[PDB]
Parts: sequence; C-alpha cells; structure tokens
Amino acid sequence: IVGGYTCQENSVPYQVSLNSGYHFCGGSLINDQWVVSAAHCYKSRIQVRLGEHNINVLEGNEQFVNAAKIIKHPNFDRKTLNNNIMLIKLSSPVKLNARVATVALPSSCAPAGTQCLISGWGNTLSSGVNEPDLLQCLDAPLLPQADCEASYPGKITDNMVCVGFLEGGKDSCQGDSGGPVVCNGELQGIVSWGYGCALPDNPGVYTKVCNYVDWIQDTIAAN
Ligand SMILES: [Ca+2]
Repeated sequence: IVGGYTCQENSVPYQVSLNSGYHFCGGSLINDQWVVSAAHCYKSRIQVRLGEHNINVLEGNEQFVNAAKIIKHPNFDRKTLNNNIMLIKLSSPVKLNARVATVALPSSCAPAGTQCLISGWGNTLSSGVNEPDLLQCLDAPLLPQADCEASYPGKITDNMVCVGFLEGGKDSCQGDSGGPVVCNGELQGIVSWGYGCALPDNPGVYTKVCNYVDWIQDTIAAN
C-alpha cells in the first residue's frame, strides 16, 4: 500500500497473508475454511496465515494453515487478468475469534462514490520497493467506470472496477495483490493490477467481487 497508514493492530481480521516461504500476496477470509484471492496469485503450495499484524514477529494471535485445494476461476486469463479471482479451501477450519474474522460478500455492486478499505503487506513506495512489516490500510472510493477506462484504454473488462485517486499518491501495489476492497463491510474488489504505483492518471484496478458471488457460492458447495 502506498500513501496509507498503519492499521490499528488486528483491525482487519478478515485480512490474510499467503505464504510461499515469504509473503507474496493477500486475501480475505470469507468463511471459516475458504479464502478468496486473485488467480494471478496461484502457487502449487500456499500457507495461509490468519491473525497477522506484524508479518515478521510472532505476536500471539496468528494461525497458519495450508491450502487444501486452490481454485483459479476457469475463465482466468493470465493475459488480460480478466476474471482474476481464485478460491482456496484450507486443509481444516480456522478458529474464528476477534483477530480472525470473516467478511461478507456483495449484496449488490457498490456505487461509484463509495469509500472502501484497502490493505496488505504489499510494497509501500511509488518507485523502488519497500516491503513493510506491519499491515497497511488505505481509504479510497470507487471511481466511475468511464474514468477507469480513460486511464486504461480498451484494457478493462467489465469485471474490473477502478479504486483510488486519479491524482495518484495513494494506491495498492504488487504484494498487496489478492487483498480486499471492503465497502461498508462487504468485499467489493480484489487487488488486481495497474500501470505503475500511486502514479497520477493510473488508478489501480480491482476485480469486481459482486460479479462473482454466483461462482463463489456454488463453487464452495461443489468443493
Ligand atoms: Ca506475526
């Protein structure tokens, strides 16, 4: 997260880190055994980590669980990142408490103008790299589709909404990828991509979680 603030510890209990031996992506806990992430985050083996704040110091509230099954959406396009959403069934349920909590799925698609929350242990610098120890938070609105599209001309499917600032300075970045965009406490988007980082005229782009609740739901039942 670039231009964000350090979250009050455990204030985003729905937030999880994906471990491949090091932090590499993020995700939110939607049920007690299912994690939504980006399919652009697939690894043959992933260790899900709940209850983190400081990613580099054992604090007490953590829970580390492997990934039983990892499901990239069948329509995933590594090419256009179109349909960038993936589910991960943990090998055994998590102990839901107040550091580890669930996030609700969209009732409807949020209206452009809504302030959401962004988070992740992703890069904190608009140019160069810096991987933070503590979770990060950033507030931000859903820009209007039109806007999104002037920024990334004929580079945006309809399962992508852009969230951020058109002036730049604040945005999501690599390492945040997979994380949530929770509005009024419902998961509205997933960290997907964007040309740059916190750059003016390049808002970050998110997969539109609402578009996919069908798939998530029945997927879960089938897995
Ligand atoms: Ca820790």
